[PDB]
Amino acid sequence: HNKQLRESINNLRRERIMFESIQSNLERELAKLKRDMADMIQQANGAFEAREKAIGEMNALK
Amino acid sequence: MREIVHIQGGQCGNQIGAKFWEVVSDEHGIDPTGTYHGDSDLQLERINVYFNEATGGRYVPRAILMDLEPGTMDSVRSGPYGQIFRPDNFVFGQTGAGNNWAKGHYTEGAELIDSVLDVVRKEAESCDCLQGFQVCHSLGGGTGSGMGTLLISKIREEYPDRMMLTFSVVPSPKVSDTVVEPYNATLSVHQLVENADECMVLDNEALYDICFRTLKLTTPTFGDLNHLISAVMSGITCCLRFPGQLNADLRKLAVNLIPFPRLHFFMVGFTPLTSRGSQQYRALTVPELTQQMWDAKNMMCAADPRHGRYLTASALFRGRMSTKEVDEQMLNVQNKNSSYFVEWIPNNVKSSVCDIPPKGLKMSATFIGNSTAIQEMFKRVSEQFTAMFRRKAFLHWYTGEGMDEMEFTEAESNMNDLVSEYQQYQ
Amino acid sequence: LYYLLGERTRREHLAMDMKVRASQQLKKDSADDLYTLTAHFNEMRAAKEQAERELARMKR
Amino acid sequence: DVKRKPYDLLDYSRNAFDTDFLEFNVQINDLELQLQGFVNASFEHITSTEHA
Amino acid sequence: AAARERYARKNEQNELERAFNTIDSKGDKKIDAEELTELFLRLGHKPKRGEVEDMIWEVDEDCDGCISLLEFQTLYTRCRDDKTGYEPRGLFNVVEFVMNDKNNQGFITLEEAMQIMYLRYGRAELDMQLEQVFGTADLNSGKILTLTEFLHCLHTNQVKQLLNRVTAKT
Amino acid sequence: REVISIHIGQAGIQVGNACWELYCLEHGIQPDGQMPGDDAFNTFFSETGAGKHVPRCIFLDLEPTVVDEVRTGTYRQLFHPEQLISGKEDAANNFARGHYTIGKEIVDLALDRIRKLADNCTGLQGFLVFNAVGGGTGSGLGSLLLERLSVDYGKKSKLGFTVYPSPQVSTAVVEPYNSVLSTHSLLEHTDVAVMLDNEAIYDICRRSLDIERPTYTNLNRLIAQVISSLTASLRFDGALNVDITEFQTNLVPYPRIHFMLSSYAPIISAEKAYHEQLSVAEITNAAFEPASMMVKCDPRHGKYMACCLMYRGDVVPKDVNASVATIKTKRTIQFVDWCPTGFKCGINYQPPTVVPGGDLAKVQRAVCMISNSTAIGEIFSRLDHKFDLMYAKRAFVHWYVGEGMEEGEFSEAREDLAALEKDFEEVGAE
Amino acid sequence: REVISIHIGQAGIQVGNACWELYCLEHGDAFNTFFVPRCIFLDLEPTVVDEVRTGTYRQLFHPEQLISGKEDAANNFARGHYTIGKEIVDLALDRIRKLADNCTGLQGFLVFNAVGGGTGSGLGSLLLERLSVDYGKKSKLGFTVYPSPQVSTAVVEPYNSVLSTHSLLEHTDVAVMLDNEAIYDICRRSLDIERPTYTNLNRLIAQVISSLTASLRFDGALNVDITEFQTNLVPYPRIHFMLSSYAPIISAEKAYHEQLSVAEITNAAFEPASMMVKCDPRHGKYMACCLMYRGDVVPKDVNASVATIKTKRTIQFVDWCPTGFKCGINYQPPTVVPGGDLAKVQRAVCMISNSTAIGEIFSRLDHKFDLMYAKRAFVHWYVGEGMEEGEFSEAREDLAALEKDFEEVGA
Ligand SMILES: Nc1nc2c(ncn2[C@@H]2O[C@H](COP(=O)(O)OP(=O)(O)OP(=O)(O)O)[C@@H](O)[C@H]2O)c(=O)[nH]1
Ligand SMILES: Nc1nc2c(ncn2[C@@H]2O[C@H](COP(=O)(O)OP(=O)(O)OP(=O)(O)O)[C@@H](O)[C@H]2O)c(=O)[nH]1
Ligand SMILES: Nc1nc2c(ncn2[C@@H]2O[C@H](COP(=O)(O)OP(=O)(O)O)[C@@H](O)[C@H]2O)c(=O)[nH]1
Repeated sequence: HNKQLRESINNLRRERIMFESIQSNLERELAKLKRDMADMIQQANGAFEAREKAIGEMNALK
Repeated sequence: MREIVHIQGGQCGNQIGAKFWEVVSDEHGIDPTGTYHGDSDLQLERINVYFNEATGGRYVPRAILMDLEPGTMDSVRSGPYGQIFRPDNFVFGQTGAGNNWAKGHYTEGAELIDSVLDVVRKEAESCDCLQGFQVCHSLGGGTGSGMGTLLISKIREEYPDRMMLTFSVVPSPKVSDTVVEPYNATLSVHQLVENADECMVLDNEALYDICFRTLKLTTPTFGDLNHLISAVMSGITCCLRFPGQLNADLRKLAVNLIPFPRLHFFMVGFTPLTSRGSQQYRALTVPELTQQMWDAKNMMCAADPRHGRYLTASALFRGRMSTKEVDEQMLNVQNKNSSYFVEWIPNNVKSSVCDIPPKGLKMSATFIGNSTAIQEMFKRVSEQFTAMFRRKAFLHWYTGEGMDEMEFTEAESNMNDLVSEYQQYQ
Repeated sequence: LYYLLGERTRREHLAMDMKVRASQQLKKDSADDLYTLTAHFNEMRAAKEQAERELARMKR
Repeated sequence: DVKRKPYDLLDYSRNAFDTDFLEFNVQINDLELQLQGFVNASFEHITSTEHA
Repeated sequence: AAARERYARKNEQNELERAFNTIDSKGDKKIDAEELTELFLRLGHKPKRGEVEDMIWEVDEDCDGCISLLEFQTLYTRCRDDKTGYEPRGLFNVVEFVMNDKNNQGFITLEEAMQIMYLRYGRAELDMQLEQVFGTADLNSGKILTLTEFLHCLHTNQVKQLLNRVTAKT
Repeated sequence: REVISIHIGQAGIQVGNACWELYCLEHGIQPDGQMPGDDAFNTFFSETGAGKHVPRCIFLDLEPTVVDEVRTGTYRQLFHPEQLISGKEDAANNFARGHYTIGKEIVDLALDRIRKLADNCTGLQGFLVFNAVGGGTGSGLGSLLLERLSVDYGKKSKLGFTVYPSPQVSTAVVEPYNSVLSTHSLLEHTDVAVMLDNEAIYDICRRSLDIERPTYTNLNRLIAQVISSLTASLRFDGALNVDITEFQTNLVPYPRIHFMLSSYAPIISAEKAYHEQLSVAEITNAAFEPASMMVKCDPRHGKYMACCLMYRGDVVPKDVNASVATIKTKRTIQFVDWCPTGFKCGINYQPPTVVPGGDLAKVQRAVCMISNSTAIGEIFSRLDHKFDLMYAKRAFVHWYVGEGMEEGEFSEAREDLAALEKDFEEVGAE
Repeated sequence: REVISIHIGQAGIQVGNACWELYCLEHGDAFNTFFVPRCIFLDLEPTVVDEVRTGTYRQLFHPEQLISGKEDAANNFARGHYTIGKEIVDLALDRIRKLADNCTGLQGFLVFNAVGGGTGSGLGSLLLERLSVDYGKKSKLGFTVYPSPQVSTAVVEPYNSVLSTHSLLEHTDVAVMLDNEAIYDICRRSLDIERPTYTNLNRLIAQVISSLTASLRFDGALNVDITEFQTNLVPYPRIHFMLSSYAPIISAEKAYHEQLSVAEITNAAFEPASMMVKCDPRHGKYMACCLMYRGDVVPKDVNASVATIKTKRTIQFVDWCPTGFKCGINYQPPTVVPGGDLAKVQRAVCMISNSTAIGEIFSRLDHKFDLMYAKRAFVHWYVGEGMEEGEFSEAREDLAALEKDFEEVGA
């Protein structure tokens, strides 16, 4: 009976390995996605900043 | 499914069980040769609780006979339904105890109970999921008291998480067969308080008065008393063998009926019990069943509950009945006689219904009441024990065999604290 | 002792599973955010293509 | 509380003060960490560089 | 009661790091079952046929096989705050003994420091784990500490409430 | 629009043997499972293979006998064998044995059967559980199963139709303990929980159904009618429909007040049916008198928070709305002040059918009322008296403590129910 | 399009007694791939072979095809490899040659053996060696029975299993593991036969074999021949040991109530409670899966089911293989055998995957083999039969290399 209990415990610990492994992959993927989030925000912001400049010069020239 | 092995000790235990297996086999339709002849499927589906199919429709009872004299064992195989028991289950000494509890507990026990335990162990592992054990014995004899007592102690050490019943007749001053009855009773009960799960107190006085007034018999031989006791024992286990509207196993009743762990001695009754002159003049209703059930004279113990209060009570009904009548009858019998029931527990009566009556009757009942009046019996034997012990009468077969003086003093002390704690909880 | 070690290990493994499930929710909704936000970037991109187009028209 | 206890300190005939001393040693370190918090706690806003 | 524990951890951390390195015999970070027997021999105690395998089995719970310094701090902290956890403590005891050792034969009065840190307890409670008396000292070794701790944990574990329960009287 | 129904314990699956008989008879499905559009049956039965219908239900119990009669009964074919779960030994009116001793190994199998039932569904509305809190199987693993359901789904509705132990009519002894320890989880795990007393159903069938000797069969029969009446809105189209996520919002004014008094109308016998016509006006009256409620308690001592009204049959919204107006302007019943409108009505077209051998007459139209009030607070106090009455000397606690419990949960659960008493009382106060 | 099947040992030809019963019943031009049958039963004990000769299929099998020796191998790999195999193996392969000569488009050979015995291990390995020399390029499908950890009928079966697998690496191209304890558990759990014999086991093994060769016998929406398993499931030349599973293994009572569709049976084929090998695929990481579909199945839902599997997280995939599936659909529904314990089904699925859970089995076997070998127990029997002390240790180190290979690839 002790041996039976031992095997059940070993199983839960082994099941933990793959879960924690896939969790590490998910953090990496979410990190890659969120870094891209910051980079794309900056690019969109640059276009907007450029836009107000172009509109101001057009109005001023007139 | 759930299985109960049967253990019969001594002469009283052996003869009680013989009528028990006859009545049970008639309920399931097995002829004395041990073959199946029933009609309904409800009889074949629940014979694994008490029997094992051997080979070709051979159903053998799951029972163990155990004693110290050959006369009882021979008297079993002589009578009908005597050929159904497996001969290996006749664990059996030869010398005898002689109504000496020490000889049944120290001298002869040491060489038999090991053999008894082998057969009992085989019958426990022969089944899958034990419900409990069932022991029928006396408290005044030697080979029933001492032999069965040590067996109970050893069994509880082996299988502790399992139920256990002990159907025990106790001695009383008016029906006094042996002379050393108090020495046997107080020591035997001293073991039952710490070993048995729950015990059912029986005595011969009540059996005699049931056959006098209710049954109105002229020559009540022991066959009729054993016939009465068998009907009660079949009633306590009908829930395991037949489906019903409200099932109640052994564990369900014990956990519900026993409010404190040492207070597990019960008073029993049975209904209906009617004479042949009045079996025609009666009706069969739940209230008619209830009053004859709760009657003081109809208790199968000679301890009047109306001298005290009820702690808990249980009812096991059998037959096609309406559960509303069951519940309203328990409520009414508790409301009119309100003083006879304990106060700090509301609804002191648990009830259950099973849809299969005993063969030959339309509707029956079985009462299991845990009252506080039982302390009378403990005092009634305790004073007789102290009266004898304060001059050491009949002591040399006790002290010369292995008991000392402190064992009897331990017995009195445990006796006295139990009657004192009954007095507190009442 | 072993019967209770097993319960603590089971608790730890479930605490990880409910965590794994929550991690998938984060993965999914963040992907949705990229689709909506890149649409926003295209709209601003469209705005400036039209914007520098009409500037040159005014210059000529 | 240490310097009101009945036993003579120089005597090893009692040998029960070895629990009083090891109870003393925890509120001395408690006093230490309290003073460490005191230094950390009275400098949260200072009027001048020079006074503080 | 927190101050005793926090202050104890503040000082024992440096002792623990060297205790780890010293238990290792291969100059690495991994503690093999092989090393444990060598340590017991240094203490002067002998393992049983399967003791070491149980010792390695119970501690490690994030991977299988040899142990690592990360597992070792996890064990240390969990066991230390374990008190009402009914948790394993097979390899905690050997390390706590080594850390609480500075004499290289065992320790005498320092049990009380161990005890007070775990709980103020009582002089009678001390008469439980061992037989040390306030005035007398003793000689001690690895043999007499691990066995007594292990037995005490088995003794507490056994007691539970079935029909041992006791209710106020009527 | 699929909902699965789970039955826990003896009383639980007995109620189910009435409901599924009634359900198959409504949709013309033979007891062997085959029919000799029409998707109304889908909410309870999945069409397997060709011309075969399997219910969306599991029976489970710790005792073998009550489940076994169903296996060999008339409906051997209707239910897939795996659904009918059984144990090896009963909990025996012991909450601890059902929550710590035997539940712990039966409920894991239960949930991985529940898993694929939910997976087979597509637009799962919710769950509905059937248990009596007096026993052990219904209480212990009942509360346990609810806890595990809350961590599995949480957001999905869990309709719990529970039977409380009646004050006077009772079969067990330790059912006070069972009810308190079970309620402690019935609070924060069930979304919507309906009480069903036993004395109420007994007293109804003695007066209205004029059956002087009623058994459990008739009780289970009328419970099926109530359940059928609030699922008719999923099964058949109506003039004004209400779904299962409407009770969530309209009947629970506070996250710890979800205990509803059920009542049905018209409970009328076969012969009186001829003599009295049953229009909408008189039946809307009959849905509020305490002589036709499913819990023996007096709502006159309390004030209503919100009510829901299922109407079945040929009912137009005109006269039912007029009748609801008439009820609110009367003063023999009263509403809580801050809630001006206390009703939610609903009408569905199909009339309730009759089962052969049943005692319900064939009626033009029927009403099922589900209200919420403060008379529920009286039941909890009445229960507290006799729970504490026995607990003050530690009676029967030795079984539960030996089975794995301690003193903490008795004291802490008792005081938690006491806090619940204060919650009902404070809301009532203006 | 023809494939011939040889059956070795008491276990191999009993499995064959189920396989050919199913084949002839199924075919009552499509039969050309199997039909006289294209088989040779061969064994060293004549008792089981003469059961075939006096059975009901006395006329079906050509008399010479039934090969039978004169004396047993005594459960000794050495005896069945060097002493008695040397006389029977030459007659066996001299028959396989002209059976292959009668064929024209031979896909490959498929062999049935149990590695715990003497014949199945010894001359089974010997026969595979000489076939690799003679043909080489033709696929050899090896359906072996490895010994279970806790259920065992022999004592020295570790010796035979290690000594057989050592050659099973470089001889068979496709190798399918089937334990007995796992199938016992399957027949107890899903088929609810509480008392199963070898007959039930051999019946559902034949169902698996027939499902993976049905692509040749009958045209499907997406056919998959014997060369596809060779390519799509073996990422490296030394990893070829495949878990097998089949669904739905359902009794008559349960099947009619259940609604069998592709998504749920694709799920059922991936739980460890329905595999033919007692191993925990959760303990491992999948490399590549192959899904055989028979019956009424359209390509949509098989693709939908495979999508749900890849997104679930109780089962993880290897990083070197993002597209780890090879599906196959065939029109013909699975046939039934009167007396068989399986009910008729509209559609069935046979999964043949590859993982690292098998790497766990070989370590578990190595320990038991290692324990007995160190004190030279039972070694003297094999040495007397013609072997020596060297080859036990060298076979041990070969399994050690395989353990390292699984731990490294899974990384
Ligand atoms: N309404 C109704 N209630 C029932 C029925 N059968 C039993 N009960 C109730 O069930 C309560 C006791 O619990 P049971 O269902 O009988 O048994 P249990 O809940 O399974 O607990 P165990 O006996 O330990 O298995 C009693 O108070 C009865 O009122 C029934 O058919 N209909
Ligand atoms: N599946 C299945 N396995 C079998 C059968 N018969 C034997 N086995 C397995 O075969 C192994 C034992 O080796 P055997 O096949 O009996 O040995 P053999 O092939 O007869 O070789 P020898 O006995 O030495 O002549 C064990 O794993 C048995 O479980 C069978 O009919 N079906
Ligand atoms: N009911 C019943 N009681 C009996 C019978 N025979 C003896 N007794 C009781 O047994 C007691 C004496 O016990 P005894 O038979 O000597 O027990 P044993 O020697 O241990 O088997 C007396 O009080 C009798 O009342 C019997 O046939 N039926």
